[PDB]
Amino acid sequence: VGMSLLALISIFASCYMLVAARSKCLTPYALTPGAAVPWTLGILCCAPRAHA
Amino acid sequence: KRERMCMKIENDCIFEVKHEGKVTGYACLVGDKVMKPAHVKGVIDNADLAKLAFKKSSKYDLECAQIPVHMRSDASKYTHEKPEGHYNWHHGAVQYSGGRFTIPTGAGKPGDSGRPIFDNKGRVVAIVLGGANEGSRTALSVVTWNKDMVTRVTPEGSEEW
Amino acid sequence: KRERMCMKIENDCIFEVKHEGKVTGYACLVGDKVMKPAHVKGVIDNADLAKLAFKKSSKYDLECAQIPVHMRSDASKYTHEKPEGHYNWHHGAVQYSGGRFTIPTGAGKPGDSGRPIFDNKGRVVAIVLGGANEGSRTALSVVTWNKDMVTRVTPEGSEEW
Repeated sequence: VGMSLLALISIFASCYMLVAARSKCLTPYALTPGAAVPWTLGILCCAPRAHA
Repeated sequence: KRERMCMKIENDCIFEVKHEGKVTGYACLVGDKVMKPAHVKGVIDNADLAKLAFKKSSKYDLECAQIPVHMRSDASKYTHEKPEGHYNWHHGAVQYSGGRFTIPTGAGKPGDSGRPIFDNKGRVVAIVLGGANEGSRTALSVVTWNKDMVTRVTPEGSEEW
Repeated sequence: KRERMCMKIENDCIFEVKHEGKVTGYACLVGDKVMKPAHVKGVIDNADLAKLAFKKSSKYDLECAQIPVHMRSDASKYTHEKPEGHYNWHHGAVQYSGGRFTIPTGAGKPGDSGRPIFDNKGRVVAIVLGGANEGSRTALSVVTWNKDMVTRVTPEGSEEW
């Protein structure tokens, strides 16, 4: 039980950190009426798939 | 002539934010994105604009959301060029020298955050946050733009209006 | 002058497409290729044009084919430059502002799809498919051309005409 719980905690923390890094990297692009740099769009998935 | 056009654009593109019955800031429609400083708290005095989902970023102290389809034609147009000179404002004229926005009279008042600074052609350049009292003048802590990057300029001693 | 030339060119370079006896769209001659919106349905009121093999592509919602030799002199002249400003149209003059084609009149009606958007010198810029209700205005969903590429610009909420 202890090992399983620690593994789940670690994987959840890593996933949360990836999501937070994505949000921090793609936060300034929603404050401008600009393009999303498809080079970055491919690597960093975002909610706008085709619009903007 | 320029004043009348600027006031018309401000009437059609600026909305007051009501909080506890007192005005705290203004939300403007620039391009296709709703604008509002993050540190200013309240709700937009508009049924349609109140229900939008806002994307907060405390690094730049700005909250933005996609404007509804039917208010798109009633929104201002923007630019990213800042030549040296003077620019219009709802409280008079602002002096832009050396990458600094300065208030000639220091007439800024708390609760006036969210009023865009206009260009000579009626376009929006930056959104004000607060002012720093430098003697008789008052430098502006303002949220300006690059070609595609938001940059937050904050002079020393600025106070959030 | 400009209006008369534009309407003469439209008369010489537009063929009505009728379905069940009523017109639903227009196919126009641009350069050396027949262009018609794909989403419209019907047949071109022309023996030579209706017998051609129309290439299909759902991504751009456009149908294209090669024109015969004896209508080459009866085709418009194309271009790829899109400076900011005003452009001619059949139902008035259209405005190009911020990468968008918008209608001052706001009188867009179904059945006007396919009519070319004209330039100052009579050149063709894009092709009309539909528009999105921008309150008093509407933002047009048009198919333009790059230097050597086709692109489709569709504003949110657009409806096919």
